[PDB]
Amino acid sequence: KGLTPQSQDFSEWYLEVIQKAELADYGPVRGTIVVRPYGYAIWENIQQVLDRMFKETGHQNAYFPLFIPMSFLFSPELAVVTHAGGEELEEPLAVRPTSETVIGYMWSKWIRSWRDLPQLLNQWGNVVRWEMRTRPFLRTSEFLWQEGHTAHATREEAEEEVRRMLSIYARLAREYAAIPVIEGLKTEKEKFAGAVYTTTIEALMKDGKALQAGTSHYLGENFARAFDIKFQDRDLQVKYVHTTSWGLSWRFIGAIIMTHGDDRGLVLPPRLAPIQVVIVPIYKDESRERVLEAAQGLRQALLAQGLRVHLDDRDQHTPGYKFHEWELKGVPFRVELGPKDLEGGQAVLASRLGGKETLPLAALPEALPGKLDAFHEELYRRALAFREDHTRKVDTYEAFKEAVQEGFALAFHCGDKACERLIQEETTATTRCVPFEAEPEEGFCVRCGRPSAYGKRVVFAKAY
Amino acid sequence: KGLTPQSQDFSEWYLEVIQKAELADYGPVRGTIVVRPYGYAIWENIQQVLDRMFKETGHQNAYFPLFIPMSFLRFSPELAVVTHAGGEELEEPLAVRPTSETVIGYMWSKWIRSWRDLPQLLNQWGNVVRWEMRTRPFLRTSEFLWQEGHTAHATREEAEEEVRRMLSIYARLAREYAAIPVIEGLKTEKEKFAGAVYTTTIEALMKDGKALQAGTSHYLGENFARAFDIKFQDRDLQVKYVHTTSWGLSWRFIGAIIMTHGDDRGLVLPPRLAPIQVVIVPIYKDESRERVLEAAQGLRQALLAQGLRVHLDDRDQHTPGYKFHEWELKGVPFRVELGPKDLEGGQAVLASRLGGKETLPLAALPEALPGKLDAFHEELYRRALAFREDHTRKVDTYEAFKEAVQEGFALAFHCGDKACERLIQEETTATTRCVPFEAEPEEGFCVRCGRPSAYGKRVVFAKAY
RNA sequence: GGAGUAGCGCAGCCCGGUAGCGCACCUCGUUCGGGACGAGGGGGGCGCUGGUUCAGAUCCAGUCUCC
Ligand SMILES: Nc1ncnc2c1ncn2[C@@H]1O[C@H](COP(=O)(O)OP(=O)(O)OP(=O)(O)O)[C@@H](O)[C@H]1O
Ligand SMILES: Nc1ncnc2c1ncn2[C@@H]1O[C@H](COP(=O)(O)OP(=O)(O)OP(=O)(O)O)[C@@H](O)[C@H]1O
Ligand SMILES: [Zn+2]
Ligand SMILES: [Zn+2]
Repeated sequence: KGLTPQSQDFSEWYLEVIQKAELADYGPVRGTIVVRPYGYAIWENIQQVLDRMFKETGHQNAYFPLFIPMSFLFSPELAVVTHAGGEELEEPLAVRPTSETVIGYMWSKWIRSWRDLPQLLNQWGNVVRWEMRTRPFLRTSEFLWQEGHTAHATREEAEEEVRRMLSIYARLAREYAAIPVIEGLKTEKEKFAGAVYTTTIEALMKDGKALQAGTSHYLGENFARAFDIKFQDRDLQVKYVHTTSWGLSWRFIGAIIMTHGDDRGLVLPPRLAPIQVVIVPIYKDESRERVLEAAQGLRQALLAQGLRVHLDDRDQHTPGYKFHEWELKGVPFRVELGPKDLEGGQAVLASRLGGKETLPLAALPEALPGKLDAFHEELYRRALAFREDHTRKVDTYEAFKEAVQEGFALAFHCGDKACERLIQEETTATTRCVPFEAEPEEGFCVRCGRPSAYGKRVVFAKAY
Repeated sequence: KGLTPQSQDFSEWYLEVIQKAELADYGPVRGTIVVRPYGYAIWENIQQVLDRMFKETGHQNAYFPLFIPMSFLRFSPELAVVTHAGGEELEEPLAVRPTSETVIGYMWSKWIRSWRDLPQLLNQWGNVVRWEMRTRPFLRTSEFLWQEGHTAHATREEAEEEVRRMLSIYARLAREYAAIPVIEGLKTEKEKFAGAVYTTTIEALMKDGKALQAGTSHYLGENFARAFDIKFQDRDLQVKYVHTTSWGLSWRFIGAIIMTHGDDRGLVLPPRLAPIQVVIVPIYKDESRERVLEAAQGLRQALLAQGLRVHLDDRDQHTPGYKFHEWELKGVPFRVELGPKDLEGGQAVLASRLGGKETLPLAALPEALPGKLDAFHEELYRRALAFREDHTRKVDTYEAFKEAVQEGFALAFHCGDKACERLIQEETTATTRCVPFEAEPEEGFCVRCGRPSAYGKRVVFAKAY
């Protein structure tokens, strides 16, 4: 057996690594998947981090209904309940594709004065956006995510919120997933329908395609107006609130897999990996007892350092087999504990990134955290390298067509949907975002030639 | 203040306290609710506790699909059905999961091959839909959050041990965290889970006398294994079906918390699951608003340092007496009253939602609270116990029975026949709560039909939620 | 033009005989420092619907499905 190399067929690589690492499996219903323990463990760590962040910024979790009145909101990407309770529903119900509406409805009745603001809500849950074609974590009918919703008195506080969150998403990606990203602004064609504008963080997968890791929307008074959400300000004036919306789904897991995965399988970032150190004991019948005891002692010492450790006791498998399994599963470090090692009060530390090294057993606990960090740092620097190595400034549409086969294309655009739409029908590439810290440039649209829009180059790429 | 007293109309008391304490609100769709922050905070603490307990017992969370193939369930009333999706009409209509046994079975069928593949120790935190067009927050709603565990074993014994391991967890959650007393027992054939061999449960008594099923744990034998073809080759070369179990606890547990300890002043939350354990209320006047608030702010840090979940109520817009009532309504166990005066004397007033009032040095507080919170929990539980005892009654005649099922628990003898049981329910509207595990050995005659007593002990009866 | 046969990958159909092989899985022993070895085993009735036949993955007719 093996594993289709990325260069041969990335899509297959992806699908197989997901299956073999037991991250997920396919559900009986088309477009639906089953997230197995190891994969779900990753999602939990993401929840934990984001949740802490959201909390430190005054948000509070709540839980709104799965079912939304159709009238609020048959659209294609919508699953509809029509039968329920045996009889046929008066009005057909939609399975939430997002929660803005229902929350708006409730906000309408909860918000009265400026004392009811700001509204800082977050909800962890599932949503359904129909798709009969499957692709684990990247595009599925049902999927888990976190969707935040806030309501403000002023348009300024709202926008500061929109940014605050995108930065959180970015911190999650950079300091925890070691996934580099571009903080930017979607174009009119690419933004959220009901939003005024949409901010996003874009990542580059090892296959060159781009991925939207998370979005943060400024909704202005669209929903306030649509759902009548007003309040009496301090100046005794009854005005409309300004709402924002932000969300990150398990697609972020897909990003992790496609940003660091190699031909041996997964490579999970230390800060989010279910298992950080996997201990693989190595023995013969006469060594087993004493060797396993050491392993368990080591397991304790590591658990104490607050590390996430796993001891692979499975006796039905050989050391070499295990070495592979865990490399497949992306565990950052492996500790090989054999009789020779045990004899010399040492052990071997093999890094998923590459290399083995011998160290004494007692030193191991204190030394792993730092090594784990160094591990993180490396992963990130390599991803960075990869990104730069695949981002390119295109001036001639011919250069553009070439660069969007490799990765990011930094071109100019007229800011015309019609043109944008054409570039996609042609090269399939799309607008990823108008980067915020992007250098100021003025030129002419790469495909139609009309004066450059956005006063800076737009990030283009074939995306997921 | 207009909180309908429990004795006047419990149902209204319940509904209003939920509204006023901002635990939840009604959603636009019939039977659906919205869990507001404060209420959801409670659910989160429950998750936290249960999950640590599930984890220490080797379970692992996973996430299975919301949509289940109708054929798997073979439209049954309690189901919500998707028929339209993607614009076109579905080939086969999809059911919104009312529970996950089936889909997990399907998956288990393909994952399990060897005994080395068992046990399967799975748990899933999520939502499920069981249609109901009539609403009652946390007690009975169309959609609701819960935790549903599923395990697969090689032997029936390991499976049954799992079934009791979990019910005990549920019971520990109720007793050591919710301070809600409960009876660990076994449902009767009429009252068990359809697909289960047998059903274990924990039963609680609400302040209105009605009973509530806080959590269940089922032994499914080989029903699903067989239904979904879940076999494996054992150490003995023999191929066989696995033995699966199932257990679940929903946010109905919140309803239990509300109805077990709630009083006419409103909620009374058990300290171990309360989102706010201590509320600081600074009392002052402009010429002291600076020093009081300074101390209050300081005490806040001192308390957070202790890991205590505290909330400071600065709200200058409101009067002390107003805040006092709000926090008694929302159930906060303790209140610290920090006044202009007592700060120079260095003392403060600690007031417990249970009638305690004491003065203590601000310095002693941080350290003293933890133990007090414990003493609190104990008392909550003590009272609930007392209530239940005062509302449980051994009956030997069907007249006494009818009387006792108006007050609470009725400990009657039964024949063991579903027919009689369904009769007792048609007449008295009472049902079987459970056949207690630790009940005292007793033989007698069915409280209604006269025939010799089954179970070898008294069955717990009651009007239930 | 091919192909739907065990979880996965395949052969068997021409010249009908009651289903086979690799991987995986179960047993036992030997192994164990980079995916072990031997022997012994378990699991499907061949996409679906007809038909011919003593007998049908195999022959005939037809239908569905992926390239
Ligand atoms: N089908 C899907 N499967 C998984 N995650 C998704 C899916 N669609 C969107 N997401 C995630 O949900 C987040 C918020 O949803 P949003 O509506 O902003 O995205 P979207 O426009 O649906 O994205 P795309 O169309 O690129 O999938 C996205 O940033 C992404 O992480
Ligand atoms: N409609 C509901 N709303 C909230 N929680 C519920 C609801 N139905 C059941 N639960 C919770 O889910 C747990 C497991 O559900 P299960 O299918 O065993 O219940 P059930 O037999 O339908 O309940 P009951 O006996 O109360 O009708 C119950 O112990 C309870 O805590
Ligand atoms: Zn153009
Ligand atoms: Zn009887």
